[PDB]
Amino acid sequence: SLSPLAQRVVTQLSVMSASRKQPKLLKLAREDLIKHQTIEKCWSIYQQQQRERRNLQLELQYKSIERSMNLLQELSPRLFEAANASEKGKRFPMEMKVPTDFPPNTLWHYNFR
Amino acid sequence: HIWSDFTTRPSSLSIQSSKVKNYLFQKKASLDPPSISRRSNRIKYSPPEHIDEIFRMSYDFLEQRSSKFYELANKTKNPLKKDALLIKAEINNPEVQYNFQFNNKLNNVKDIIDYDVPVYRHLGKQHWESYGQMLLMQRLETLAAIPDTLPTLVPRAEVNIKFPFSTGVNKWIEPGEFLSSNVTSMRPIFKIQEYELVNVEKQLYTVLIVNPDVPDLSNDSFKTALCYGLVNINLTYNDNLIDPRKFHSSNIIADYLPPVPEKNAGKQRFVVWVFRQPLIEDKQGPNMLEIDRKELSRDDFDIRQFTKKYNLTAIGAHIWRSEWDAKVAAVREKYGLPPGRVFSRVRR
Amino acid sequence: PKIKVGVLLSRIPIIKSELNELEKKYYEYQSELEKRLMWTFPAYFYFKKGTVAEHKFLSLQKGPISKKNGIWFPRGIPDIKHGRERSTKQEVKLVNRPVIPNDRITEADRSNDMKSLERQLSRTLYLLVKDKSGTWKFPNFDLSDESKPLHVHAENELKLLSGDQIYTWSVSATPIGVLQDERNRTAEFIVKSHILAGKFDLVASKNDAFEDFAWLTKGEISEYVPKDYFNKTEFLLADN
Amino acid sequence: PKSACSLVKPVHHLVKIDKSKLSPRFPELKYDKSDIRSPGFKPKDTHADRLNDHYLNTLQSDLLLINYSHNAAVVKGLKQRAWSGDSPYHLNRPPKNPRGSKAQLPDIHPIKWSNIPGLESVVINCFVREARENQLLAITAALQLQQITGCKPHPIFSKNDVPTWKLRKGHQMGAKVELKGKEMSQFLSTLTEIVLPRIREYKGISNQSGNRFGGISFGLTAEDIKFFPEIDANQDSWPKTFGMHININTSAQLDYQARTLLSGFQFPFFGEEK
Amino acid sequence: TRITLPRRPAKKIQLGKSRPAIYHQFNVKMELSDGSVVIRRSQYPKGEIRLIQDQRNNPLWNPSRDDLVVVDANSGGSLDRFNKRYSSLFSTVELSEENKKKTQ
RNA sequence: AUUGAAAAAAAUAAUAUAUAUUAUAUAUAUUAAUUAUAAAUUGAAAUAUGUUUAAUUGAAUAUAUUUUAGUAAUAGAUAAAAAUAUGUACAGUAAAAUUGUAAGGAAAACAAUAAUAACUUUCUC
Repeated sequence: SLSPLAQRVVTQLSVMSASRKQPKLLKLAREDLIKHQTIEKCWSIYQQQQRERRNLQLELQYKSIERSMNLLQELSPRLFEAANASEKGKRFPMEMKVPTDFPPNTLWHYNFR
Repeated sequence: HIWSDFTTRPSSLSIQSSKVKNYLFQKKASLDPPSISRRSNRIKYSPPEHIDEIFRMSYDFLEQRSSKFYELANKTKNPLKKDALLIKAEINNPEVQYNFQFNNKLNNVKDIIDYDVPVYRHLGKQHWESYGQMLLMQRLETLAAIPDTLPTLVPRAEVNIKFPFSTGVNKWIEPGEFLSSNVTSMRPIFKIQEYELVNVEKQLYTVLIVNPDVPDLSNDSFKTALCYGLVNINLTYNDNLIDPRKFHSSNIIADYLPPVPEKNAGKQRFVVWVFRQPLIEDKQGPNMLEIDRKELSRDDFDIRQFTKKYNLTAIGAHIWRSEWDAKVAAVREKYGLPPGRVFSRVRR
Repeated sequence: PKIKVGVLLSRIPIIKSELNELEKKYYEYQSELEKRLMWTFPAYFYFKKGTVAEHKFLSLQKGPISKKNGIWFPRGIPDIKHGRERSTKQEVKLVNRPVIPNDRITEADRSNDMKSLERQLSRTLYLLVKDKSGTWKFPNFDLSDESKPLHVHAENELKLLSGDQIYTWSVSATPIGVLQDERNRTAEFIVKSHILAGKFDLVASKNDAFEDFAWLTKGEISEYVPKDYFNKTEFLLADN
Repeated sequence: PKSACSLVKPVHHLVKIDKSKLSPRFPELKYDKSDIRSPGFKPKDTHADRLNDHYLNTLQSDLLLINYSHNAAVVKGLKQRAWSGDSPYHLNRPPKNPRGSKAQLPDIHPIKWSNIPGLESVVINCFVREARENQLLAITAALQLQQITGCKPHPIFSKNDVPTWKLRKGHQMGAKVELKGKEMSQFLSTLTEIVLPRIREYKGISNQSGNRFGGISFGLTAEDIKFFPEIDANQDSWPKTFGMHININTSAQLDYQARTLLSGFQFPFFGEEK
Repeated sequence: TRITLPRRPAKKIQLGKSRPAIYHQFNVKMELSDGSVVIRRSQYPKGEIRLIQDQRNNPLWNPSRDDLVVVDANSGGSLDRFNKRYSSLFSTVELSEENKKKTQ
């Protein structure tokens, strides 16, 4: 009837497809609808507040950098040139890694190289 | 719990039905929804899981934020800032949302939707800006009602009209709709719903209906005729249905005359215009103004000069259209007017 | 005004940050909502027909109720397609030793040991060192040579203070901020470094500086650092 | 049609208008996609993202400190060059093209708190050349992208016509998927955690790669895709596997900023920079 | 001569019914080389995986690691057969016996 | 309506019923469905009737009936590769060139490449 490759690919296409593979639409009562709206509204505000707190911290950090640069330049230009040098090829140490859900068996290392 | 107390907050910021409030504030999933009536449908319905715990914390989060806003609102003195702060404090109350989205906003009842509260005023403004204002201005634009009558309009108050006396059937008139001579044969009423903070103990309004389509065979053009004119009308946020109850014969600067089109004279547009009188300070009570009935042509009426002379600011408008039918003759004799003229079917 | 270099070391978190109560419950709510809208599992593809694993999975699962004429159903006529009710979520039940995740609370947490680098895995630790007095502060190192960049001076001086038992990274030569003092006419420059391996282990027996150290976080930095010193550095730390 | 002349009539009001909201048709597009009432609704913040958190916790402040240049100024890009006014022929002359390029280039602003190099999207391009004969193989690409990335793959069809290559225009050959947000974060993490540290001769991403203004790209061979967890588990059902292209888009103004940024997410670099 | 499966009448997803694609996925725990475990959202139905080799045991990703155990695919070869079949001849002292050919 | 929980209502819209007017309106009741449509000795699941084990009841167990499996792409008012080339309504902007990317090179596919003054909303000091 149909080649085995087509049968296999039809199944793979079936896994892609949405035919007879989705539930009924999510219907909420009028009062639960208001319930959901207030949940999202808080989450939206909460995320905005966290974002603004981070931005304000970075505002101050930059303020601190420039005041440090201004003072270093006026006092000792010898160090300022080194500080203002570019970091075009700077790379984070690969030993630093994104946090993992659960810690490793060995928490830390006291030997290097 | 600022939202729980009612020492100074209006009662309108609450769910009148107790069963609804009990479910919305239920501590455990033990009460069935009130909205779904049939018990069979009640059994079939399944609320989403873990929706009560998160709602309670979300409610607390807003509660604290509202309290901060109210405290801030207490220390201010500017009424405009005060209103903005109040709207900002309570806009997030689930009760306020339930009261507004779920109950009539046009014929609002003082218990649920009170338009004296800034929050319901703000929500009503946004709602009208979504659909009603958008539809109105399109009708006024594509029908060339604006430039013919006034340079422009900047809406600030929903306007609705009806003809309850003509036939006895209730139907709010959609702007630009086509109305027979019988339906518009007796009188219109208005519902000038305001949404902007205004001194409703001092402010006064005027209502003019104009028809800039009457043939003018002298100049081979058209001339504008005043249809209905009222001056010095008081209003209230929750009671603003202008009707013979709320005005006397002194306010009528031009008694209503029916739309009476002539045969083959083309469609005629009747544009309702609602303004507001000047607000002069340093005086107690409203600033009554005596309209000059002397000129008041009402046959060749120039709205632009009328507005300029009396310094009126337009805030809302409405429009309907009328053509000739068999009932026009009956309307003419009912109002004791000369029989209408009959024109040709072609332009030459 | 003499220039004085300070260095703030940071221990990056080793485990993911803990979630607040609002975050935990909101995420659970969304996941359940997603499961409600979740699609059918295409078991007919992963599990081939006749495979023993396939038949083991079938028994591992619980079938749905099917529509049947002449029998009433209170919650509604079943709607099953591909062997799953469409009116609610679907549950799919699933050396090869079982994966046992390690505990997120270590020994240093229960023992309340302050010197260790594991006291707070999900937070950021900063090396705060006490002076001759009880005033705890970030290490301030004084230079006079000026023949080396300030960040390099702090790095080399730190290694000799720890007995070459530390591995620190110099994030940048740009000092983070200034802690100026008018009494002694001292200008202090703070440099951001990251600890990679080893511990501090003060070993300088000449009593040149410092007596005690710690690996506190921002919450604990506040209680040990004086308020005036804390105020001028609150923004240079990491909340989580 | 009586005429073909497009001329919109001017309006007499300032109110913005949108016929979609006041047309009764399609009552469900009126709801926003994020709204619960929309059939298009899909939860977004199902769970916390560890990679994003890392960037916002540690790499955010670090990058600001790295890239900061004291009293740096905006470097204007190569824009169109105006015509000097010395002849009566410049009044309506279109402006000249940029100096060395036929396309305008953007400005480069100093890095500040608001603009810190960060990720924005990741695009997987997969062009199975062998599909020219067997179209059925292109479907396997969509499945492979689906299983690995975890998002719906948008298919790739031919656009050009090269007879030397038996290439025909208007045929399906591959699939592509746009990744954003948490799902992109998972892909980037699982790429460096699992797939990348499994190539015998792997040295890293070339420093020469990358669009001038942000954006870094590399490629995975056919055999590298076997290293993904969702193919390693079912090797029986994956007889044929084949490579793809990866493109990481970021908010970096220049490339070198992006390379420093991506290094924080455990990405190695080996070559020499420009 | 191309192999193309014929296309059936595409069903009409009329406006407003465009539901998103939410593919079935499992909260699957990924066990690294060390005890580190990361939760990954995957489609394949089984909750735990061990990674024989991963970033943990890769020198490129851990330049500072002095001790680094190395393990590769176990399909057949040295670790499999050369060891048990030759379990008497032992050592890298023995590697110094065949160290150099001393040829120019 | 019966079916585990212990007097109601005040929105738009849909459906059912009814009736006011030379007005496609109003009153009441309730919030269905929203990716489907014949055809399977064989795969999966389900309920009912018996048995054996393990009062109830878990498992297996034979039969009857039914449901799933015909596994097929667009999930976006989709937007410069292919097909519907005349009507209407809504919406969008191409192309070259450059820089990169496993096979890939001059030529296959993907990604990036002009500036935010003023305005609205939200968060924040």
